[PDB]
Formats: sequence, structure tokens, C-alpha cells
Amino acid sequence: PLLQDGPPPGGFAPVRYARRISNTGPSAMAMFLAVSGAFAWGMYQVGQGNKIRRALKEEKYAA
Amino acid sequence: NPIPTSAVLTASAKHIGMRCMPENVAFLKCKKNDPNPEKCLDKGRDVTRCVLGLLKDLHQKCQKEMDDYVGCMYYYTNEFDLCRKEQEAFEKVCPL
Repeated sequence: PLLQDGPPPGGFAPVRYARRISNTGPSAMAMFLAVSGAFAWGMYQVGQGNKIRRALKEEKYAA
Repeated sequence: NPIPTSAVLTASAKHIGMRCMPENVAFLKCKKNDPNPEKCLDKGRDVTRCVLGLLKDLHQKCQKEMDDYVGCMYYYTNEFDLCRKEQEAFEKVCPL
């Protein structure tokens, strides 16, 4: 009917098929450092909290 | 006036530990030497009378600020760190 379906003038837009990689998230030693520093600081905080709890328990016993 | 129950004694132990020290030391030394209740009888009344006098004095001097402390200590089963509010309200008026 002289109105066949087809691409528009100039063709269609170019497409990608080459598996783009986002590469999201922390990389290399970032996670290791963030975990080791957290572990050390948390252990220091735990020691301080245990000292506070020991003081509380010893004052309870002194009562 | 207050009966020497568990709550009042635990609450006022802070004041007992600075005014009943010589009598308590004497009673502890007497008990260490001999476990006889009969032999520790005479020293077992000095501490009782001094503690009762301290409780009377605290009740008269710190009346309203001690009843709430005892009530909350009884409520929370003698746990100091939980409330502590009536606690500092108590040593605010009683100078210990």
C-alpha cells in the first residue's frame, strides 16, 4: 500500500551491546582498612565500657 | 520511723558507710575472731543502735527526698544505675 513499515530517514539510533560494567562499591584495601580500624576502635571502646561496668559493679558491692 | 527493710538499708548504705565505720569495723573484727553469735552479741547491738539513729536522722533531715528514693529502689529492685534521679535528689539535701 506504498506505506510499508520501515526505519525512519537516517536510520535508527545506535545501540550498545558490549556489556558495560558499572564497577560500583569500594575497591582494593578500602574495605580492609575500614574493617581493621573499626575493629581496633571498637575494641578500645569495649575495654572502656568494661571498665565502666566494673566500676558500677564494685560500687554496688561496696554498698 | 522507717522499718529497716531491704530497700531503706540499701538506699542509705552510702551514708552508713561513712558514719558507721568504727562500729562496723569493731563488729567485723569481733566476728572474725569467733563465729559464735553469743560472743558477738554485745557488739551486735552497737551497730544496730547506731544504724537506727542514722536512719532516724536521715528521715527527719531528708524527709521528702528519701521516701521517693526508697520507693524507686524498691520498685527497681535496688539497681542504682537505672534511675539515679531520686538518688542525686537525695544527696542534694543530705550532705553526707
